[PDB]
Amino acid sequence: MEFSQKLYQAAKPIINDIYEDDFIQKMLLGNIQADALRHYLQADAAYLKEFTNLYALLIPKMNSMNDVKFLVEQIEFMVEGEVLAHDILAQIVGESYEEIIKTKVWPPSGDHYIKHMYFQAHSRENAIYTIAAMAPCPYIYAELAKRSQSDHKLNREKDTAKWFDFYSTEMDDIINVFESLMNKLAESMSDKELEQVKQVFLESCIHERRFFNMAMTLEQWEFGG
Amino acid sequence: MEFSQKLYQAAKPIINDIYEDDFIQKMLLGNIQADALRHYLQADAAYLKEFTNLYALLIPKMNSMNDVKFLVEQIEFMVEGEVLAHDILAQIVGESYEEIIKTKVWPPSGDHYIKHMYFQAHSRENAIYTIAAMAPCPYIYAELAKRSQSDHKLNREKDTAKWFDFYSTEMDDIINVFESLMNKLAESMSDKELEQVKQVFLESCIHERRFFNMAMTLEQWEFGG
Amino acid sequence: MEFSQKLYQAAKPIINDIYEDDFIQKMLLGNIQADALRHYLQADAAYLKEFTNLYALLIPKMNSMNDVKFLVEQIEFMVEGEVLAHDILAQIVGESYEEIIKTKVWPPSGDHYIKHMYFQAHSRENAIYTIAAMAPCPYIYAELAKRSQSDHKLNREKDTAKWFDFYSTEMDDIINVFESLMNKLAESMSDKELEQVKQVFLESCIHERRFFNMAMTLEQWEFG
Amino acid sequence: MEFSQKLYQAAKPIINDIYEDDFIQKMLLGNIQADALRHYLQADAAYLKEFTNLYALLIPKMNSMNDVKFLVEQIEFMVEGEVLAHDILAQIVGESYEEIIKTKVWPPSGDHYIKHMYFQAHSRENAIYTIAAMAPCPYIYAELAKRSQSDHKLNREKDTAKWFDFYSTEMDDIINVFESLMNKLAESMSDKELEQVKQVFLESCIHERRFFNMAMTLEQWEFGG
Repeated sequence: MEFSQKLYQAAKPIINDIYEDDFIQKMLLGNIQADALRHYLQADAAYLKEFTNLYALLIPKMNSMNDVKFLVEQIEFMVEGEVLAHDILAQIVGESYEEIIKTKVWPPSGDHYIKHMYFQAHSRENAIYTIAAMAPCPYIYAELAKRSQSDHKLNREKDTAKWFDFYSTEMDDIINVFESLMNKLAESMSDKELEQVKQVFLESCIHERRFFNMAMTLEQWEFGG
Repeated sequence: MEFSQKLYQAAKPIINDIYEDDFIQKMLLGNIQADALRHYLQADAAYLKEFTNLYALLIPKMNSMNDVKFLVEQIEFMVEGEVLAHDILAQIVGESYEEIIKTKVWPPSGDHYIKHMYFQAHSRENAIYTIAAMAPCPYIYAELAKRSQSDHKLNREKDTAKWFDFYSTEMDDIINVFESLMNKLAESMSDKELEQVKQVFLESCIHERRFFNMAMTLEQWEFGG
Repeated sequence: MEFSQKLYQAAKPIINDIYEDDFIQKMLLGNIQADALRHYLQADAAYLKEFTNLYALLIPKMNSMNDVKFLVEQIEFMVEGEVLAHDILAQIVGESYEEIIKTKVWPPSGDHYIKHMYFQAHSRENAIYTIAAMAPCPYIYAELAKRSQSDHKLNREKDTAKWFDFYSTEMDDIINVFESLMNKLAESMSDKELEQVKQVFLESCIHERRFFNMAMTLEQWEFG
Repeated sequence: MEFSQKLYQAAKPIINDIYEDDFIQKMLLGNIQADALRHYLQADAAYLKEFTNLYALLIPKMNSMNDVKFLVEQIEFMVEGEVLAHDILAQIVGESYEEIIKTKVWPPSGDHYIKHMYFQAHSRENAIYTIAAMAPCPYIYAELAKRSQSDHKLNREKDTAKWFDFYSTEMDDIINVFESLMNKLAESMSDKELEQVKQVFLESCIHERRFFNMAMTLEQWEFGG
């Protein structure tokens, strides 16, 4: 089949394991406590400028200037603020998004996620490796949202369900762009080369699951005992 | 004086030699040949993708987000593809700009300039070294155009003068941005480091002279001995 | 004090947590399972090529040619074997070393360690970060093994105590080298920068603990 | 024919020009003077460390450990000193090597060459780009020195002949290693990629021609006018 779809098939048991894990399950039935959600926000904000830096590192890896335009736009979007799914999470805790992130966290998981992406952008000439590393989302985020709407255990009464509504639609653009690039780039690559890329993708897929478990566990570096 | 003013000071003897070299001189009188203008644009257009790359690499070196927005504009400006001074040089040869750059050339002088800038981007952590490599591009051009306005040898009947009129104004805004970045970053640096930075800036000055001269001499790699 | 001692002082709680984790405690008593030694040997041999690359990447960052002569020797060392601590460990499983490492393993824990190191080699001009990131390795192994020599729990009637005897001694030259380097580089640096270097150091300390813990827990990527 | 021979055959007209240029000719007759020799020795020493760094950066791009054992050996040889050709040259300037290189110079021609090799080392994942950039150096010297043995203008009464006698032999091992690495690595590559590798190699041949020239002309960065 097509390469990006080969990725999606391998990613199934993980999105499955992410869906049945504690973050998603708890978001689903409305019972998720504002402490876990605080950890998730502070970290996302903390790694913000890293994501910005990765798109810019993608630019010299490009060829078509149409793809460069898009990377500018994604860099543009993040600096331009306006995080909608974040204010829905800000609602559930009941404090503003900006006030929560005045404190920041750099947990061992986010650190592991960020350096996985950076290793690809520093060590690997072909863009597909960086791109495969940043792709597992919002692909994962979208697929979770769609499993939500069909699911009858979904709690629609609370403000947890407005999170799922966001990722069902608004992630779908950049998924296609990443899908185009990866599929286009894989045409000339060998089977051995492509197995690496897939591994890059699936490691990132785990990093998402670990990122949610990080939020739930209030994870940090323990240097003091 | 401010650190960047010491840089301008040092640059004067070179900026002078450039002004007195055949390119600008033959640009002043308006007698310059479509030969050299063709070579000039072709080299410059082949290096278009490379300058887009350099503004991208500077982003992860930027600690201030207003600095990042600036670098973003320069990429957008390069993606939009509006080159005013180039369309001016095109009509003098009498072909459209797209026809001329359909053929590209990649001369030694230009190779050395590019590789100099990439060396900073690639191996130097501090954004001051790359910027200092890039700065003598909009400064020198503005300075020559400003000299030509008070010069009685400037032939105002010829269309070559429109080129000068463009560079006496349109470069001013980006210079000051490079000027503020350089001056800001030099504050925390040892005097010896600044001796390196100054060296980097001065080589670029030299490459500008060499680039112009390459167009006059229709320079290229001769591998055929 | 010197900067490197400041690093050693902060590394203490972590080193203690490592000593009281399962790997060292079971290494002391002799009763450590062969599953874990197996995973430890394979994860360590899979990451060998990476450690080669990191010393190599430190060379352009050096100035002195004596520092270079050192980095060269460590790679010349790594080529050859002289894996005597590992030669000892393979006797405990009862398979030969070469037979064990025929299948390499590539655990998430190691992955995070390696990439943390590489990050320094790739993104930081000054060598001190990449050195800070690799320094916990000899220093931690040394300390734990020094501790074992004053510790009555250690079973000298099992072959596992030969591990500690090796690491009580044979790391000491490379620790001094590293110690010189960090101390000399720190002189010219601000307090803020050294706050980052210390953080890089302590993370590898943590990575060291997770490396051990991973052999114990047979850690791997579960894609299925 | 094997890939490296395609390279060797293309290098011929550039090697012939280098042979006919002033440095080698004056080396031949023995009338080359201390000025140019000193400048050659100074530039060469000044770039040692850099050529040393490059071997190191080939390591992470290496597949097997025997290629690494070689690279280590190269760095091991540069650390230990023992420059036989350089001592032959120092005798002619009538001084000691260590005295001559106490003063160092980094001329434009040298700078361009160095930045050419580093560009390959920083931006190109595949080892073949960096090796092809470094391969012309030993190879050219070998070819030059072998040609002198059949040349009756070779002045056997001056120690300049010992300079050729050395390069006629002592470069062969490393040439052969590089030849094996380039052949092996080329097998997996498209013809289009190989055209770029050939371009790097030939660019390095030209740089060799300019390095000798820079020495005869006492080249330096001219910032003063």
